[PDB]
Amino acid sequence: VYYPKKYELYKADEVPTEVVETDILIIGGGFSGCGAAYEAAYWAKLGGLKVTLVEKAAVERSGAVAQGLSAINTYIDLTGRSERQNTLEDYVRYVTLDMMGLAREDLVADYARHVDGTVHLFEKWGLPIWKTPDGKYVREGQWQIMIHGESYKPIIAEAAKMAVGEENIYERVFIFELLKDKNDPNAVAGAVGFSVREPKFYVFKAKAVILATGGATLLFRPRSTGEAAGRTWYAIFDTGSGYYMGLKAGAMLTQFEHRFIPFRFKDGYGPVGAWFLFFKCKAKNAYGEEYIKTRAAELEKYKPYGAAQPIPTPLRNHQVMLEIMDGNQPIYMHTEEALAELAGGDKKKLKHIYEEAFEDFLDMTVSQALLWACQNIDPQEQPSEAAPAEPYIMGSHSGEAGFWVCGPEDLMPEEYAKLFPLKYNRMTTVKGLFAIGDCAGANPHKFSSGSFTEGRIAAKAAVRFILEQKPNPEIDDAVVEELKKKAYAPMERFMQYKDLSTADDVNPEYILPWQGLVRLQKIMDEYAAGIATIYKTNEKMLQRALELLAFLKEDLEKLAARDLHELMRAWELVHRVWTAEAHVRHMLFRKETRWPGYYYRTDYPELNDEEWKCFVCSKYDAEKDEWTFEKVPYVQVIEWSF
Amino acid sequence: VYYPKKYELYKADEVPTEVVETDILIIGGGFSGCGAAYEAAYWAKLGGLKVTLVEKAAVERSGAVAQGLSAINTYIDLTGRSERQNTLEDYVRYVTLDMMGLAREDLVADYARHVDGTVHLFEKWGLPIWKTPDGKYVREGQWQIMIHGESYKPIIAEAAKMAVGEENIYERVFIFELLKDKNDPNAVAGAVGFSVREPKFYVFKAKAVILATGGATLLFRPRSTGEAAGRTWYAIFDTGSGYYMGLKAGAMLTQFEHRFIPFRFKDGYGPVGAWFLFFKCKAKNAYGEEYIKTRAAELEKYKPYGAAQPIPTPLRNHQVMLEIMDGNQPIYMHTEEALAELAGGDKKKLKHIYEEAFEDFLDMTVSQALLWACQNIDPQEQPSEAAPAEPYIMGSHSGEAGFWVCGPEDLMPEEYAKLFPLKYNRMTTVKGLFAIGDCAGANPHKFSSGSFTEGRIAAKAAVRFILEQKPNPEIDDAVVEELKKKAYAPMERFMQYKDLSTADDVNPEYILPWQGLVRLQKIMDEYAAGIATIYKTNEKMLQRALELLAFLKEDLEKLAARDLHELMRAWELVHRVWTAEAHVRHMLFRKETRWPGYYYRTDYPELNDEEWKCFVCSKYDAEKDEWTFEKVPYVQVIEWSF
Amino acid sequence: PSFVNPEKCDGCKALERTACEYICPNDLMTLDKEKMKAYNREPDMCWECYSCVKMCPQGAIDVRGYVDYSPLGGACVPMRGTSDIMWTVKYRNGKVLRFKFAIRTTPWGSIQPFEGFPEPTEEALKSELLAGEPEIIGTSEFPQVKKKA
Amino acid sequence: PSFVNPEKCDGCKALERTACEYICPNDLMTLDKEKMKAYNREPDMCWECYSCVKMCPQGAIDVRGYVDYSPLGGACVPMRGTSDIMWTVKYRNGKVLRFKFAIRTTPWGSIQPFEGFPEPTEEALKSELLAGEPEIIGTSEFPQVKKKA
Ligand SMILES: Cc1cc2nc3c(=O)[nH]c(=O)nc-3n(C[C@H](O)[C@H](O)[C@H](O)COP(=O)(O)OP(=O)(O)OC[C@H]3O[C@@H](n4cnc5c(N)ncnc54)[C@H](O)[C@@H]3O)c2cc1C
Ligand SMILES: Cc1cc2nc3c(=O)[nH]c(=O)nc-3n(C[C@H](O)[C@H](O)[C@H](O)COP(=O)(O)OP(=O)(O)OC[C@H]3O[C@@H](n4cnc5c(N)ncnc54)[C@H](O)[C@@H]3O)c2cc1C
Ligand SMILES: Nc1ncnc2c1ncn2[C@@H]1O[C@H](COP(=O)(O)OS(=O)(=O)O)[C@@H](O)[C@H]1O
Ligand SMILES: Nc1ncnc2c1ncn2[C@@H]1O[C@H](COP(=O)(O)OS(=O)(=O)O)[C@@H](O)[C@H]1O
Ligand code: SF4
Ligand code: SF4
Ligand code: SF4
Ligand code: SF4
Repeated sequence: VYYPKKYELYKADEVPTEVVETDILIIGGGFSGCGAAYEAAYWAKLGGLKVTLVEKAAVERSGAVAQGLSAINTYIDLTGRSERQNTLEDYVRYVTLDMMGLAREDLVADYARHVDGTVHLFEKWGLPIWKTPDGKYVREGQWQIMIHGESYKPIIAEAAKMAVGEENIYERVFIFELLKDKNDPNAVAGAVGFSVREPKFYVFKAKAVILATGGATLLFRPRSTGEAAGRTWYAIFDTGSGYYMGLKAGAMLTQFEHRFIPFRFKDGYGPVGAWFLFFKCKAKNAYGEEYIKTRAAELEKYKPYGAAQPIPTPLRNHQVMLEIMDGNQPIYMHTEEALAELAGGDKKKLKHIYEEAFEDFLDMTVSQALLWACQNIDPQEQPSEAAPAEPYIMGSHSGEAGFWVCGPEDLMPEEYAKLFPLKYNRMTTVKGLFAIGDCAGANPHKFSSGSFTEGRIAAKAAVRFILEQKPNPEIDDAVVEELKKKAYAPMERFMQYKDLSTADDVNPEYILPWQGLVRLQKIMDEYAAGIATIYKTNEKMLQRALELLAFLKEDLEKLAARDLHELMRAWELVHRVWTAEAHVRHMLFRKETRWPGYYYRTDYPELNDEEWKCFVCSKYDAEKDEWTFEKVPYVQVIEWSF
Repeated sequence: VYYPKKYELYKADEVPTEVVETDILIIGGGFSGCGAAYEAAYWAKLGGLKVTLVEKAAVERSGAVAQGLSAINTYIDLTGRSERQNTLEDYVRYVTLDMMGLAREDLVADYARHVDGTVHLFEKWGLPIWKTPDGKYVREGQWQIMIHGESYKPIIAEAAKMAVGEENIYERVFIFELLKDKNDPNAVAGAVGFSVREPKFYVFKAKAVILATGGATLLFRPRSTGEAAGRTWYAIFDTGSGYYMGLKAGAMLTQFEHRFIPFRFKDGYGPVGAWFLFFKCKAKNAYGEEYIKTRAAELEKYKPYGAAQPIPTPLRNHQVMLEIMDGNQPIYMHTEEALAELAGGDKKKLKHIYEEAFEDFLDMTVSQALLWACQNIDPQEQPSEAAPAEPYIMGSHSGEAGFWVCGPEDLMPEEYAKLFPLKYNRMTTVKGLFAIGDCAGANPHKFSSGSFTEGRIAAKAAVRFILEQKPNPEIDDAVVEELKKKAYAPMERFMQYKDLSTADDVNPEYILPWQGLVRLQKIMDEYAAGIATIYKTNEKMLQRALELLAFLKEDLEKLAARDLHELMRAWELVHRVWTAEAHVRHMLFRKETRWPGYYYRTDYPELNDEEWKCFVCSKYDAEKDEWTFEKVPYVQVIEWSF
Repeated sequence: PSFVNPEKCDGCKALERTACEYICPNDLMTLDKEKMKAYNREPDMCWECYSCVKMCPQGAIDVRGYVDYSPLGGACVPMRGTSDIMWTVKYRNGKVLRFKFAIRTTPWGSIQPFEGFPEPTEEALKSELLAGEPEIIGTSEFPQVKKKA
Repeated sequence: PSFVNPEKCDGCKALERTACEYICPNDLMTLDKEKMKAYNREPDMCWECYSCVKMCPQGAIDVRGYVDYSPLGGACVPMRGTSDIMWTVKYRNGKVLRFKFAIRTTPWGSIQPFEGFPEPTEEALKSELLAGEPEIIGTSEFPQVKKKA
């Protein structure tokens, strides 16, 4: 709910337009975006190309890494700088298995061979990495390393700023729509946005556009609906902006049905990775049973995935879900037994791991430490409750939802190149439009290091694309004016109908962003496998979801906004609704349950490798208002065995 | 969420106290309350007794019957005025079986032998009852008759007003605590409250007090959490005030674990009684399966409850839950097939029943008609979705939670009289304190007519009590002063700590009413068998609920209020919190699952007639702050067999 | 929830009391002394019972379905008389339905609470009979119920 | 959610920018020109990331756990320096914990993005190599991956 102190209304025609011409436009200054800005700046010199980074907030702390992070979840270690060395083949296998068999290995192997370089630079830049007395990076699990990352984003933000120059970074500018080439229907030409600090409409003309807006949160109703509606596990700052503008532009999406349900400390959603992998904490149900043991057998039906190591995340979630359905909650993270076991009676040793335990939280999810403080929970004395949160849609973490993108020429198989007019690394099916981080699908487990890295990859490809294809996109001025009118329409609608009611938020001719959001969340929660149905859905529910989303979409044309802040909220809602529809259509399309633990199709309860071991890709045609789906069979690109 | 327009703050010492002396005090002017006022006025003449009615809102529309009602759910018909005559023994059997074997039959038979007289008076006073061409009251089901009841409450309000006199009715006065006899720890002496329209503290001194505050809603998080958090199926106006004040005084509660989960049209929660019983509507899952039939086998284990006709309400719910757990939603009410079948091809007949269908909604839950209109649902063309709502605590409807009350001398068995110091009809275990309507437990299915009737019964008993025992309780001025200070404490706390933050609703030293309610709702939803777990719970979850409720109870001492409206909301929260604790403790005490469909104890999943065919009664001792429970074996009082 | 139309509202300045503020069972309707126009002070606590709409200057108050599940466009408008109530239901798609139901068969304020009832007596006070019984029940004798042997 | 302390807040004296309003990743912190004091304009959209708290004149901003699940009394207070950050965690029961973690091993604003990197070349633009590779990867050559036979 939002109650502005005072109005801040502007009519489209009263708003000044600022035109910005550049060559490479990066939308989103988070980790993937900064990675693109950094790398783009390096190669751009080859042609004196102008690189521009636009961010809706402030790059110093914007995005998922606002609080910092406690570890770098992706570090292969090909030389032995850490406590454990790994191979690229083992990493690719690990990711494909975690995805229950579906991952674009050309994309995963590609960021995996580059990721370590990025991490080494981060350290060179000042990021403090936990080290053993011997000087080795401290491993959390097999693929992660611990870090003192409270200033993780600020550091990366500095690198990007030093790379592209502050004069090429536009902050507090919300991008709401992409612009296409007047000359070509399947080529990008820039984007439009508006300031959230003053009345100013922006028109960015560019030769290449890179989507780095992060994923989408708040599409589903959370387990806390009051103030805590803001405590989303994933970045509440990311609202599927990239998904919206790209799909509207006609860029194809892939695996959009693959949402991620995080199992985390209950309510605060503090991290469990360090607790599970580093502190060796056990999770047990209300009766003291370690369910990863008692529920092992149930994974036998998921051969061979059910035998991988580690066990696929969705399957671990599935075991949790079974406990929940049987009514064996609360589920506890026995931190008290983990700390005692690790300290072995040594009080000084206990103090040390106790500090590491709190840092794990204070370095990235302070709310969890605050939760323990408010509830008087001392981790060395009592366990903490854990629970799965509502669904989130993203492609950098454990979820692989995002745009179908092209891979490197040396790894991408012919099978995966068919839908791309131009073969450039990380480019979407729309020419000149790239997608990175959460915006790029089918290659998850990128996390901080991997997302920054994927940004670098697309950045170089964008420079190469510009110098090789030499595009000269022209924006349609008629479309631009239409979008400018749409941009502030919510404010004009408010002024035009607020007199119908003595209460600004109870009007028959419009809905405010928070009202439309509450509605979206309820629809998704009740019909799209949200927490309400313990992540279960079926054809009929999904079909009803589409009917309700259709009503909501029509009502978006009657959205209102009382100030610039709420105008941004209005467009973030619009982005979420379309993202939600795509998610529903994708879940409806795939007739199987490949990721139990993430969602269940009760009408198609089994995993089907005979007919569904394929990526589901879709395209939305704005002109025809039609969604088309296609199945791309998975092919093993890298050598590895179960 | 609440955002006051402007402050309305007062300090206890600056608020004038108005003392009101009376003989019989009725707290709450709803259906049971008006029934008591009506009957009290009649018998009071015998001793020139003064009767006072206090209502927090306006009697004309206050309570559950604010919108009107579409039927009178309890009309036995012992002479044939309706389409179907019934016997009192058959009714008592019906209620006991619906309660899965547990009901105070002396209490049920008692209101049942009186109820028809109340209904006849209702018609005589102007209530239009549907009639057949032959002049018989139109039967909905076996026990209900259809009425044109849009003005049901205004009519009953007029009757009560004409009886007791307007000068004896205090509206817009919120009672928040009872007063006990200075010189007797188990006798009532009055009550305290405050105006919600002006700064005025009320002290009611009385010889007999009748709790008629209605039940409790909003203890659990609803299926809608934004504006629709206001769309509770049961009266959002009733917040367990009677439960709170009575239990604090030491009056024993009974069957407080027996909540009611209404299965209703989804979201709007429109009625299904007429649709099921009158229109012969069928409920089917997403695959056209009529679950009452497909899930019949699952009811065979309950003996003889599962073979009863009609099937007990909780069991009908249980069949619905199995479908929900299996993920076979949406569940549909096929109004389209029901209307077509009843019309039999007769277009004029169709139009007639179509108008009847809409009246069923417009006379009692307009929101459902509005929902259909907003969603373009035409009942003659498409079915509507149905779903069970969150739990509500009340004793007049299908739930029997409330105070353990004494029955009539001619029906109450010795087994049920042991806990009452004085044997007066509807008197609680606290001398001089009566409970009616939602406030009287163990005798459900009263509804409108039955609640009004129970009020009449307690009213006559209250006069008999006063004339026979000649009570003369003395209030404790010291306690009155302490309570007056507590009454306005929230306002004072707000003034005292508001300066710690630049935002009124974000303060570290206090919580506002809506903030404490959100917290209560989440606790109950997640741990006390709310919708979050499909109404399932266990000992561990319930114990955790008590721990969280303890934190909240302690925080109630730091409640803040910005105006009179919010001060009332603050006490309404206080009332709900204690009601919730009582509910949790009761569910924790009963080690069985007697009402699957209402709630499931996964740790004690079976119904136990060997050791749990008893009423669970508890007492809270404010002085010791201790709860004590005891089992009172059920005894069949009325002659009937399965 | 309910909302007030600025054009129709007049703050009941020509009446002895404010209808909406007076009738609301949840104390939501109040007056903004400034505009002298009413407003719903806490819409998420509105039961959409229509009491305010019914007891107000016919077109001043209306209801806009809760945003959680209500698409825009729907409306239910009542016209409450003395013996009947008129309803118009307007669908989002433009469909318009009209209904009329009775609400009372006697003149308002005409109730004589104990009409025909004999005076109460101390002897009667000790029985199970309520005012008007047993005849108001429809039987010459107080209804009997068989107790289990 | 975050909240500003009136007593300590000074609406950002004469500095060039409002720290809190500048740093919030969700555009929540803003100024009330009247009081000249900042406030969180939409607390239910606060992620409790503590960015505002860390970047303001110490003590001017604190966080009060979401009411949905937070009993009153808890607090986490950061003191962010240049090489490390200090934290004080106060429990509802009075317990007080103190921690200090490193946050950066180099001076702020000292990053040289392409330090030691050779200049880019049109030729290198056509390979898979990113800036600084394969050297920065630490391997003897660009990492090779076995393709599926
Ligand atoms: C609570 C939490 C814990 C995590 N823990 C770990 C960990 O320990 N280790 C690890 O390696 N990884 C971790 N990650 C993962 C990691 O942070 C991501 O993988 C990574 O940040 C994704 O980068 P992004 O570029 O795709 O998204 P982000 O970094 O979120 O960036 C997106 C940017 O786009 C902006 N933006 C959005 N929409 C628009 C628009 N319309 N116009 C302009 N700008 C816009 C945002 O404001 C933000 O600056 C975690 C994430 C969260 C949320
Ligand atoms: C949507 C809905 C549909 C229903 N449909 C039917 C039907 O078709 N037929 C039928 O017969 N029955 C029906 N009932 C049931 C029926 O309305 C009840 O059984 C009956 O109203 C209960 O009466 P009560 O006296 O216990 O509670 P109510 O009638 O609710 O009265 C409680 C009173 O106490 C007041 N109050 C509360 N707290 C305080 C306080 N602290 N101080 C002062 N006053 C206070 C309230 O403002 C209200 O005036 C329905 C109920 C609801 C909510
Ligand atoms: N039980 C587990 N077994 C194996 N890996 C786990 C387990 N829990 C977490 N992980 C891994 O540890 C990382 C996740 O850490 P978390 O603390 O849970 O939160 S995250 O925000 O950093 O993703 C990922 O690399 C994930 O694969
Ligand atoms: N399926 C059913 N079988 C038997 N009785 C039912 C059934 N459904 C509803 N009832 C009864 O009809 C009445 C309830 O009506 P509803 O329309 O569901 O809502 S209520 O608000 O009036 O209680 C009660 O008498 C209840 O016992
Ligand atoms: S709504 Fe109607 S009753 Fe209320 S103040 Fe306005 S005119 Fe008067
Ligand atoms: S509809 Fe009912 S609850 Fe809402 S304001 Fe009007 S009278 Fe109050
Ligand atoms: S919060 Fe701190 S930074 Fe913001 S205006 Fe107040 S003093 Fe300045
Ligand atoms: S804690 Fe973070 S999300 Fe909340 S107001 Fe501060 S900076 Fe913004």
